[PDB]
Formats: sequence, structure tokens, C-alpha cells
Amino acid sequence: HPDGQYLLKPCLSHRERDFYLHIKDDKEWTGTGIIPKFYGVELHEFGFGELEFIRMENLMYKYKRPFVLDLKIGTQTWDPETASSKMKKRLVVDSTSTTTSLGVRFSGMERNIGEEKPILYSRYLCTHEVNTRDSLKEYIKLFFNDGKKYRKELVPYFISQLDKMIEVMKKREYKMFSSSVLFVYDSTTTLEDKKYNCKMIDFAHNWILSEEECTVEDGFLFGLNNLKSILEDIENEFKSL
Repeated sequence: HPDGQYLLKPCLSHRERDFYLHIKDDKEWTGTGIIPKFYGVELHEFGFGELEFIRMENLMYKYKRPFVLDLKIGTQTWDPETASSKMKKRLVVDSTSTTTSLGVRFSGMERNIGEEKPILYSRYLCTHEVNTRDSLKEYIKLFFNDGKKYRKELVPYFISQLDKMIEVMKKREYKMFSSSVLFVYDSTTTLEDKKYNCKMIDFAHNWILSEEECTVEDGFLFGLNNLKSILEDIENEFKSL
């Protein structure tokens, strides 16, 4: 993980660029803190011309011991622009993971428990080892295990973030395919340090419904509520701890 305050990601399409430029201003997205702060689209040398890069905050700036969990949200991760040659793999991963059943699946995790290097949990565990609600819930509990203790004081923050995501997406302004909800914290944090975060990311396949049409359904809201419901169960199960 690069340590700079800002990170730069290339623009793969203008579908992604256009989303960030459209909600950059919006108080309901930026003021509510459910997306990473976006600083602009800048140009950088590529060959004999230039390429567009998204500048965004480094959510893990100055994180001493990073914990990261990436969950894909939605009942499908393909959309109308998905190439047909890609579709078998999308269908397989979607159905053998929890994506079609819950609208949320495991996408990768990293834990730093004082023993370098950080323990990496492959995204590809989602089709076997993390392929049910219960195993998903347990892998999220593991995210909250720093190795010394379960960080139960952080869970209400994450639920609060989900509530804010639900409220915004209930508006049904967009459809979003293959987006993630990103969980991070620095295990050396206190509550007061506020070195923890939950943000929606990955907007390359977002659709602005008032500006273009997208017939297929994302199952995004369905996914959020199930994610929310998992975190509440975790909250309850952490009470006797």
C-alpha cells in the first residue's frame, strides 16, 4: 500500500470518470461521507499524449497496522456492457458465491497482527470457503479481530455507514454493478483517532438512470440490507464477549 496522502488511478472509461465528476459536488454523497473524497481528474503522460487519472484520498494514510475488507455488492456483477466472452466467469462466480443469494460477497481481506507480512485472504475464497451467510459473517468477525481482541466498539460506526448508503441508494438515482463496500481500520486506533472507514468504491460500471437506461437490476439495496443484517448479528454476538 502506497503511503502518500493521495492516490492516482487511471480512468478505464468515461463511465467511471463521469460518475465521480457528477457526485463530487453533491452534499448527499460527499457531505455524508459514504464515498472517498475525489480531488479531480488529472492528465498524465502516456506515449505521445496524455491519460486521465482519478485523484482520490488515501483512506489508509498514516495507518500503522491496516485491516482491509472488500465486499462486492449486488445480486449480479455483470451489466449490459459486459463482453459475452467474460459472461461464463461472472455467472459462475456470482452463483457459487453468496452474490445471487445475499447481494453481497467476500472480495479479499488483509489483516496486520504484528507479524510481517500481512495475512492476505484471497478474493477467490468466496466460491468455497466463504460461500454462505454464516461463513461470510465469520470472515467479517475475523476482520474485527486484531488478534488481541475483537474490536466491537467499531461495529456501530460500520452499521451507521451502511445506513447512510441505504438511504442514498434508496433514491434509485443509479444502478451500480461490481461496486464494493470497503471496510478499513488501523488497529492502533482509538475511537477518538478515527482511523477507521467504510466507503463505497469501484464506480466503473455505474449507470445514471435519468440520463441513460439500464434494464437489468443490480440488487444493490438488497445487498446493503443483508450486509447491514450481518453486522447487527455480529453486534449482538459480540455483546457476550
